[PDB]
Parts: sequence; structure tokens; C-alpha cells
Amino acid sequence: TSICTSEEWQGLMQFTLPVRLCKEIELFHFDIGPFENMWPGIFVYMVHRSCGTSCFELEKLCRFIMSVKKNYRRVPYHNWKHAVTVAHCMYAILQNNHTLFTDLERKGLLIACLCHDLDHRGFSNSYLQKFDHPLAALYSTSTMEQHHFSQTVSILQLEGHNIFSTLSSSEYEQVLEIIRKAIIATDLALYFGNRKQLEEMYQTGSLNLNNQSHRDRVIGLMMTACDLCSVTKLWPVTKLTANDIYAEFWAEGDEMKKLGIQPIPMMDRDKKDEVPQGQLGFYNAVAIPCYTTLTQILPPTEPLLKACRDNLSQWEKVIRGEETATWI
Ligand SMILES: c1cnc2cc(OCc3ccc4ccccc4n3)ccc2c1
Ligand code: NI
Ligand code: NI
Repeated sequence: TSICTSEEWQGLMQFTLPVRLCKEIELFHFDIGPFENMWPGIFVYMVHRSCGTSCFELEKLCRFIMSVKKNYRRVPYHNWKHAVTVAHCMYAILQNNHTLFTDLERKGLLIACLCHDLDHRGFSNSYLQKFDHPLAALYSTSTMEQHHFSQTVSILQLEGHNIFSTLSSSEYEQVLEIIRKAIIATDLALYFGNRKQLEEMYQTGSLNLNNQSHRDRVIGLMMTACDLCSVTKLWPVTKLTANDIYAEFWAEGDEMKKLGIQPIPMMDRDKKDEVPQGQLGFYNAVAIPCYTTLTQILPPTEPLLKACRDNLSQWEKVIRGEETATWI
């Protein structure tokens, strides 16, 4: 765990979001990509419009944010960009559904999204268990997810970083648990059951957000939606981000070959031809159902589902040989 430098949180306190962005940030399809310098500022702005200017001690908030930035490794995908991207999707979700969730829930969930991948090394859960990494000995299921949480608390336990002090002793317990549950649900392993349970609950009518066990699951699916949201952007954004994920997947695949295990095709750079059909199946198996169920549960989330459908069709388009442009 590391600390931020002097003028990083001081310069951020001076940052203010330009006019055109104010109205664009509210949209689901919005893309933070073209604005790297403004990322930590976008997050502050997002926290202030969602739970207020006095939602956190500003000084702590910045120290915390910039320390979260430093604990994202320079990997091609599971990095600072991803963190802020997923947080923004949470903001859009919360704004479209504000009164459904509490002021504790919203600050918990924005923090969870920012922190959900902390200290990722570009290696999957599968990898870490197959090669008995200590993290797999320490964390027997949801290996990385449990580590990210641990990392969050550790960052909170730094000098002047604890943004959750002014709340309570019980409320401190509650929000951490919200954040713990939120991060754990970004393990895609858990996603499949969760979505299917939520789907059965909706189609029977039994779903009740006043039921704390039902609430957790809705929040879970919210986390998944945020996590996968690269697939809800405009086609060229979606395509670009795919490059980054494969750069990560293939480097892992490279490690397995060195230890004499032929990797899964998804992680095998010599199986590039299989990318479009692979993406298709992911859309069909994971993304579609996710945004579909999430739309039923939270009707104002429909644009996510809509954009996701556009990209499936784009990938279908690539398969038929109708691909255009194709810049890298
Ligand atoms: C977030 C965003 N996108 C994701 C895409 C995923 O799958 C793509 C995929 C699947 C199978 C493949 C097989 C061969 C080549 C590429 C293949 N490519 C899997 C997980 C993802 C998580
Ligand atoms: Ni993750
Ligand atoms: Ni993630």
C-alpha cells in the first residue's frame, strides 16, 4: 500500500468540471476516455451531485481518491480507467433511481465501484488457484474480489484517509458490509446464480426491495452491470476497450504456456480469429441477460440494455465480414 504526493490532492481541490460535461455525465453511454486529466474531478463531482458537498470531508476524500489511483497497477484493463468508468455507470444508475437507495448506500456504492478492482495484477481467479498463489490459499473462493475488499479497508485505515468516521459505529459496520457485498458480487462466478434468482423473483412477483436479502441481490446485479459497462458504450469505444482486455487475457495466456499448460482459447493470442464468436457468446451468455434482468428490475436502466443490443449486432456484423474502419 502506497501514499499520494503533495500537489496531487491540492491541484484536484482546484479542479472544476466544464459546462458541456455537466449535461453529458448524466447519460449512460457517456465515455470518460477523452478526459483523463479530469477523472478524479469527475468522481468528486459525481459524489457531490449524488450525496452532497458535505457527504465527505473534502480533504479526506481527495487523499483517499488519489491513494486509490496509486493502488491500481498499470495493467492494460483492470486499471484506473476501468475503476472510474464503472463508478460512472453506478452514478448513472443511482441518479436514475435516486430515492430507491439511501445516502449510506449511495456513498457506499460509489466507493465500492471505484475500489472494486484495487491491486489487480492482470490475472484471473482461475490462474491464481491453478497455480496455488498465496491469495488462493488466503481466499478460497472469490479470490481477487476478497483481496480488493481487504485493499479497500487497508486504504481506509491510512492516516487521514478514513472517509467513513463521521457516520456512526453501527453505520460504519453497515456501509463496509454494503461495500464488502458489492465488491464480492463482481465475481462473475456468483453472477450466474444471482441473476437467475433475481429473474425468478421478478417473474413471480416476490421481489421486494424492502427485503434486505433481495436488496443485496439487486445491488449485486447493479455491480455486475457497472463492471461490464464497456459493452454499453458506442461501438468504437466498445471495440477499443476489447483490445485492452485481450492484451490482459493474452499475457496471462502467455504465462500458462511457459509452465506447459495450453491456455483456454480466450487467453490464447494465437486464437485471435475466435474473438468475434467469443464476444458473441459472452454477450449471449452474460451481458444481455444481465442488462435484461436489470431493466425489468430498474426500468430507467433500459438505455444500458439498448446499447448492449447494438453491440451484439455489431459483433454479429463482424462475423458476417461486414466490419468497417477497424482502427487500433
Ligand atoms: C468483461 C468484458 N468482456 C468480457 C468478455 C469475455 O469473453 C470474450 C471471449 C470469450 C471466448 C473467446 C474464445 C476465443 C477467443 C476470444 C474469446 N473471447 C469474458 C469476460 C468479459 C468480461
Ligand atoms: Ni474484478
Ligand atoms: Ni472490474
